Amino acid sequence: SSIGTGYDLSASTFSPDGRVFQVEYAMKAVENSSTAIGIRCKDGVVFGVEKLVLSKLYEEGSNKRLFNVDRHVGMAVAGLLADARSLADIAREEASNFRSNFGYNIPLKHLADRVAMYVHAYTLYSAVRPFGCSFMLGSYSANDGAQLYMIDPSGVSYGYWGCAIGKARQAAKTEIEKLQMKEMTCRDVVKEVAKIIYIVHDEVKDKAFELELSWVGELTKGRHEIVPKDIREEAEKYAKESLK
Amino acid sequence: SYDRAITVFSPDGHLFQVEYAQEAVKKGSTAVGVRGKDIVVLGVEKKSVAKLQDERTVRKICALDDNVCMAFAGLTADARIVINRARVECQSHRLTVEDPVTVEYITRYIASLKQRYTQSNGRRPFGISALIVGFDFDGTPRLYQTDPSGTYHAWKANAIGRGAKSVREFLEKNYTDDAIETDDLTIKLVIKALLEVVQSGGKNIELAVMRRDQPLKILNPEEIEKYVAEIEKEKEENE
Amino acid sequence: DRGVNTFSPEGRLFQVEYAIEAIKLGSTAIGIQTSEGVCLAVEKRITSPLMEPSSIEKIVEIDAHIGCAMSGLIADAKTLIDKARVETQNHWFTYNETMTVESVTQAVSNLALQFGEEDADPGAMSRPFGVALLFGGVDEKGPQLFHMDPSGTFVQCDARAIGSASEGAQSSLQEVYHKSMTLKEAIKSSLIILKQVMEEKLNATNIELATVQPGQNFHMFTKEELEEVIKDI
Amino acid sequence: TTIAGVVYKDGIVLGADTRATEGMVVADKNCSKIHFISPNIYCCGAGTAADTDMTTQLISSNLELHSLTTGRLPRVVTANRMLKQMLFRYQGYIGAALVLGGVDVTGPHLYSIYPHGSTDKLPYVTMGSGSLAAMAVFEDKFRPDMEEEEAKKLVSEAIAAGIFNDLGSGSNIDLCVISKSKLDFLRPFSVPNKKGTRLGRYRCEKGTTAVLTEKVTPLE
Amino acid sequence: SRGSSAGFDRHITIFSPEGRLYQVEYAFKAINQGGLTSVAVRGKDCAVIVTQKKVPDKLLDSSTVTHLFKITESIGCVMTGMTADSRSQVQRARYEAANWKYKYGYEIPVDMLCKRIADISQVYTQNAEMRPLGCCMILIGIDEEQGPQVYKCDPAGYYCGFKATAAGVKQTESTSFLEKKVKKKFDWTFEQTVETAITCLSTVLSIDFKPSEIEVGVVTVENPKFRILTEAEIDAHLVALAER
Amino acid sequence: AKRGYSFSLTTFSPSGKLVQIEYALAAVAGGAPSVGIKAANGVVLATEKKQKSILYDERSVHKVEPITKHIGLVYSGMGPDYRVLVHRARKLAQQYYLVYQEPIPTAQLVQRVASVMQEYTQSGGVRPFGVSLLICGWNEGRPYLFQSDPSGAYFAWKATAMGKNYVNGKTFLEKRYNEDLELEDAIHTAILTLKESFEGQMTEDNIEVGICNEAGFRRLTPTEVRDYLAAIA
Amino acid sequence: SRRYDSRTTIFSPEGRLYQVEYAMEAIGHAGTCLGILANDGVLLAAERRNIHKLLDEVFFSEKIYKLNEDMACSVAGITSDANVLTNELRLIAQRYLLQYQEPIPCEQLVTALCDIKQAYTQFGGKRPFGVSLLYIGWDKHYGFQLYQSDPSGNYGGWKATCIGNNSAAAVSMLKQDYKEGEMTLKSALALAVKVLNKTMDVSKLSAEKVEIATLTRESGKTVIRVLKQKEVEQLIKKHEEEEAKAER
Amino acid sequence: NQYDNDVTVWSPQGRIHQIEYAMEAVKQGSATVGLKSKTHAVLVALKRAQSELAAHQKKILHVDNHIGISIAGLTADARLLCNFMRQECLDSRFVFDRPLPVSRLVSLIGSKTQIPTQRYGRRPYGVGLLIAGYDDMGPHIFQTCPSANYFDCRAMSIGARSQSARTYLERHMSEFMECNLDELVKHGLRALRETLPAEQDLTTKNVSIGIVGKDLEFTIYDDDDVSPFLDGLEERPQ
Repeated sequence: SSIGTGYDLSASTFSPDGRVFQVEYAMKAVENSSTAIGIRCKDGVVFGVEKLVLSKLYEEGSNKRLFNVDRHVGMAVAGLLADARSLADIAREEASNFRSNFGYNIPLKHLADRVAMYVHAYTLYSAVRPFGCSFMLGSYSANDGAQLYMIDPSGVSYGYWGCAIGKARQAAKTEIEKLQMKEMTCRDVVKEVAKIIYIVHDEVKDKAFELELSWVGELTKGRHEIVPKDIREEAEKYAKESLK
Repeated sequence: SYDRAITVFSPDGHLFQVEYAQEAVKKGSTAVGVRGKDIVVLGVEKKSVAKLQDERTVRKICALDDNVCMAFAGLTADARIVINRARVECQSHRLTVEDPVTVEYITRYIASLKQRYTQSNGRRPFGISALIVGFDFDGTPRLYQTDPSGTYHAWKANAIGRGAKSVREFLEKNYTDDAIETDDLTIKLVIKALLEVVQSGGKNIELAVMRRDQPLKILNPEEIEKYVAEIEKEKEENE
Repeated sequence: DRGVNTFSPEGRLFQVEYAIEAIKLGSTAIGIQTSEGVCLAVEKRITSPLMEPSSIEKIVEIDAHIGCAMSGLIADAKTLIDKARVETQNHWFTYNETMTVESVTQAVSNLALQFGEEDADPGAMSRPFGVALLFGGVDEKGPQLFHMDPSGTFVQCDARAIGSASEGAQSSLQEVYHKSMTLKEAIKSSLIILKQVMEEKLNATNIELATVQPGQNFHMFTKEELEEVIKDI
Repeated sequence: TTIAGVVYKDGIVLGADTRATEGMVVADKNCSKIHFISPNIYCCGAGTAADTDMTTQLISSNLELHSLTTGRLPRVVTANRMLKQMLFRYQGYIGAALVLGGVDVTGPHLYSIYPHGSTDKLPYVTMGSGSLAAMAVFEDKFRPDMEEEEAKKLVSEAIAAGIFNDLGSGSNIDLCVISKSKLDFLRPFSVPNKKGTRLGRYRCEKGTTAVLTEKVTPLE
Repeated sequence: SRGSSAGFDRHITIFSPEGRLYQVEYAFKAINQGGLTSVAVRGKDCAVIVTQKKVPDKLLDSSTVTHLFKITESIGCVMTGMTADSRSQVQRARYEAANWKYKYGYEIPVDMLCKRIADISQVYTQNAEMRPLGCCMILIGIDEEQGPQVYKCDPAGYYCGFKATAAGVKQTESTSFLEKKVKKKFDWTFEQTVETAITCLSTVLSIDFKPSEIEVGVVTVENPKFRILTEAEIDAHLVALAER
Repeated sequence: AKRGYSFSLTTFSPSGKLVQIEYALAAVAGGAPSVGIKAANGVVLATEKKQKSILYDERSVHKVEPITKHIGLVYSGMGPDYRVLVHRARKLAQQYYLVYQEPIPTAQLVQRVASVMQEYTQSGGVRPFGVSLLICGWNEGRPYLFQSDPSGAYFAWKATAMGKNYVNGKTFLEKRYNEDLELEDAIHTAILTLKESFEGQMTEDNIEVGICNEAGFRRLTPTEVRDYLAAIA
Repeated sequence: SRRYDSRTTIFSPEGRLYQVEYAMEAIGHAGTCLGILANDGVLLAAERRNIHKLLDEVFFSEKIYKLNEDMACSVAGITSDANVLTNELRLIAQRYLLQYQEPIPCEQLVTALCDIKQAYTQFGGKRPFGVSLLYIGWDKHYGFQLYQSDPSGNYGGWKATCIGNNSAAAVSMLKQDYKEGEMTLKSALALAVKVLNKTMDVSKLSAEKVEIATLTRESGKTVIRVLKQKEVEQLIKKHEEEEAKAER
Repeated sequence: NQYDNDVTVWSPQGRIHQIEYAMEAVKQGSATVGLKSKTHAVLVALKRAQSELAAHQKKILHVDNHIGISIAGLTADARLLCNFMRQECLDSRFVFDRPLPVSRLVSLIGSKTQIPTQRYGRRPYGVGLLIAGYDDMGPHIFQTCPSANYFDCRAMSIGARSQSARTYLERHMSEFMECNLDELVKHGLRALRETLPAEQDLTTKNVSIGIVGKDLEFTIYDDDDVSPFLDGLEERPQ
């Protein structure tokens, strides 16, 4: 599955076997970046992204891979952070235009569909290249409940109970299979999300990482918020103790 | 709209599209013009007309204004565009400035027109050189020449086209105060220069004269052969 | 074949680097900044004695207080000088004052990397300007000299040489120039170095000299007053 | 101008006069006001005469483009929506008062389109200058589910009422009967008005007019 | 020559020496990249759609993963191929269906909806700027004058009416299965058309699948509204098959 | 976001042939056979409507398409490209009727359709059509028949054949076609020319035929095709 | 985008345009077309390439196009690109008639189209028109005229010229027989048949294979007519008997 | 080999070479050091000269009263982004009257630089910037690359031989927070000195300092204004 001369240069060009390699190489860009997880619970969604520390000089909180699309919508990104921020701005504007026209908070199933259409629009032309990043969306409300969606460089959106994207997406998904996220409360999920990243993290290939987590459920009244210093370190303590 | 870069720089530091346009002007017919005391005269060589063609349409000498005329070399399709664009500018100058257009101003416009086409997207360079001839309001004779790149220079005597180097070296040895003494001797200097490259001239030569008060005068083959008979008469006397 | 805005593995644009190579084929120009003025010297380089030497102008005035010397492709330079002349008059119309030498140079430096194929106007630039410029003038800060190249990197210079023999002339300027020299010495030194780098011998109808001083406006040296400093060979 | 339409048991009968006036002077004595839209839908016209013709012909052109792509008979609602949206965009500057009537797969449908872009679906509608005189006949004699000949008599009396009582209307009565299988385009249904023939002719004698210059040009 | 190439006939949508469009031919192979098969069968009373519903892991939300789409209340379709391109063609189909009812008054027929999508996909075939969509749409719905209608559009731009159709990897094998059923005279009722559709996907692929492994959508004369059967009704048809 | 190519894809070869047009003419040659015959009393157009699967609905999509009340079209080659040419021919016919209030002449419509086909051989970023068209019509009490190819050229024919084995069709046509044939006789000789290159029995669904006369252009119903097909009349 | 670009408006190392010269090769394959000037009139003569048994023949001409009341042209090259150029020539002629209220001079109409053809060769990135055009007409300034057009936008006023297949051999044959300022329309038609018969692939010459149109000023009005087959048959037979009279 | 011509073309490894080549432009320009404390943010930059007769290049540019930058790479691309940063700061003062926060402005650069990296025929901005700013949250040091990705850092140095400066800042990173204004700058020059070889040290002509914070607005020190900072230097550690 490798073509050298032609077929893989333009996003508007099909290969002899019927594949678009320019999208596939953008999917290889997200494979080289660190793992980003997100598990849907009974009363919300919990995100967890490992941030590889390139230099010790950078401030804690820099290169954030957790974004606020809407006041109720969260965004966990993986891949090239340059394209991740641009898709965040488009997602923010899509949520802004919905409230301006109809007057209520945008449903996640509609928001994930509208952004994925914008992602897809960059995979058919030679003038533009596909986004080299994959991202996740999560929200909680009274009527819709807990919802989680994932969108890849191609422009495909699906619902998830627990998804992972990055370096070891296969190794992370095997850890979520053991969990009972259908019955578990999101307070217990933060405790379990933290320990998966520590197991997945390759500390002999990579140096050191910084843990980043996010709330979005009934605990935070529907609003997507960042995990407080008290709860994050309490889940981080369990992550190190369960490793032994 | 077509926005591809046509003229681009090269590893050595040359603009090939400009250089190839300079190869197109060399392949064209020869054109020589000299500056005299009272009259400025330009002439074209290698007409190579099949004699079965009307020689009124293929005239390379074109008057831009009442006091400005030009002769070209190379791609005749490209020059016809430039001539017409320059002819509009002569009238456009009059609408903004009530004074008639000078030789130096019209040459600067043609050069800048050629320069913009060597830098704009989708456009190719003009493959022509123009010999701009005329008189100023003071009455001082002028001779200018342009090139595909867009550079203009004033000359006393210059040639462009095929065998341009051969006529230039001839003019470097011939152009003196005695050569441009009278009005007839200025015209005789052109024909003597034309016969150096052209294969047995007489009918293959077309030249126009203009005075500092009188309009452009296109001389007929009956008048040219009068000088041809005179030049060869003095050429016979030496041997 | 590649695009015009393509980066090299080295870390620079191709079209810009080739435009620097285009200057090395052009004629040489020497500019010296003095405490009592700025002088500009350039060779005309006459190909044939039939061509008029007065027609070849490589030093032109932008304003009454700023002169400019050009090297490389003359055709492309006249577009930059014309744009610089408008900018000085646009500033005069709006602010009722003459621009500083640094500001005029900065205005031309803005048209450096404004070339491209896509996402551009129908009549936009496709290639960089292969011209090296020497902006010499006097403002409220005093006599100043600036150097500009196709990349758009402009800097103040005490003595700068640009053209064919740029390396040979610059080394000669390094051993002669000092801070407290006179304008007459600046014109003298520039001419001795100019004849060393030339292929054809120095003559009155072969060179261009222009001086901008705090006393008077932009001055172009005529054939008569040129021979006054040529007699001191 | 007096135009009217009716809906009976089988189809639709459309009525129109033939008087066209320039100000207060009759320009045309015999003018067609029932216009072709499709082989099943016809439309009466009122208001600005130049606007009536070009608005009709454009929709008739678009529906022929529409019917050939679909491969089936065009609907009356399609003709209505095309006239409604196009007249609304011009904010009533195109003075076109229309009575749309045609037989569809669904059945008979009658519409009245105003120049501003408002449509009304009714069993009977009247438009034009003599619309008030024509409606008075309908509001007195109309009954649901009529026979073809009974419906033809009602519209003809309605148009005639606008002919004699209104100065803007006159001359012949035109009727267009459209059903599920039959289409009757009776151009001169009734001619109530007749010119009193010239009993005393004033024919000019040959050579009574003075001529100054004469030129004759032969033809092939 | 039979298989000759000259210039860029395999990179952009231009003619080959024989007169074949390679980029268009590669788009049909992009349909088979999904690894799914769709079967459509038309009866005298109903139009039936049946497609594989592959759920590789428990992490995915099963309800979100669907190839059945609703365009109008009376018109539905199924998508086969690239899911990113599939959703883009559905959103366009929903636009053309709504625009028809606004401009022309009456509801769009299935015949005209498929023709419109085929004309849009033709632009991709003639223009070199963009690649054709690597997806296939099979539309179902009842025309209020003619009856049940089944239509299918190609990435090439070919559209046609059908008595029975198939799309995907097992397309050419399943089309042969429908031919044997059509040749023999059958009384095509609601239960007859559904069971023929399910057995076709069950004999070619050889699985004998569960109710959660397939998705069925029908449009009947009494109920012209597009309806998805779901796991509750699909299982009822499956247990009735293992009888004769 | 998209832009669009401005350069032509169809260009001249060193030999002097347009490469993309000749390949488009190769595309039409590998299509279903289509015949058209003028009879001085009417026009007849017949094409191969092979479905080769049975599963397809034969009455759904038509190859013979009407443009107006008196003009129709029959093609060979690619289906999708033909459909766009139909809509364009239908729109150009209506644009003439809105201006001149007269049914468009057949000779005039072909000129307008071929002009569109000429564009796609010269316009930016587009390939030519892989379709050759047979246009029929009736105006001024005279029947008409034309042929328009990918290049944009149009020819007037009495009787011609397209698709696969067009060389065998025309040679059979010049052997059978005669001037002053009746409309009913024209259909018989048109349905026989299609049998020359067919194979696998003719049924009312296997071919499609349309007629044009003083009454206007209309497609013949499968019931009418059935009678003209059962060996005898 | 630049990878798929053919680059049509670009100079070559030798200082020539490739796409124009390749379009010149396209015209050399087309039918033989010649036009010659006479004292009392002017005519065009073209080789009809559309020759088949089942061709309908509806139009007045195949390659001869009427542009103005006093002007007509002929075509050599691609027929499709010619239909666009001839239509443009009809528009320019009418724009001049609307503006000045007098017929457009012959030289002005030729230069107008050649400006458009020059534009395609300089900017746009599109293929040039592979059509050579021969114009015949009359104006009140110079009289009867003949012009030749090139894909590059190059024009020339001729007295006797040929373009198309065997153009180089035909122009030398026209150089042999033509007499300057003495040729009448009667002797011109005999000369045109003489050249067409010799410089042709299929000789013998028939009426269907050739097309001749004449332009003559009569009674203060320009008359443009295409000669019918019976009129052409007589001109061929007059040269055919000259072939038999040569052997004596 | 063939994927290194356009930004739109992806590498089989999952990379864009044209962005990577644009990053090489930053490494070729001279090094500059940017560090912050609790009240101040200082930019120390090294100047280059093509010849000894020519003056030294400008390295620190004005943006606003509270925001300043130090560039590394292409000069024309530096001024083009600087004009954008100046315009966005002017728009905020025109509309909201309040000075635009540093975190907002850096996000605007990450939005503008992302556009050309995705379109055909467009190039990334070949210049790296170190942004010093002070708002109602404290001092800020921001790093921007040719790629739209930006960094919020405590101390950073980018340019030629800037790795030696990067090692010094990492060992003294905990010291910066409680540093005096005079001491904070001295840490900046000592980092900039590590980039240069043991043959030469810092002088008044090639050192530029830009200081912004609570005490004063953004000010650039050049020749005679830089000498109070240079005096009292710790001797060269080879």
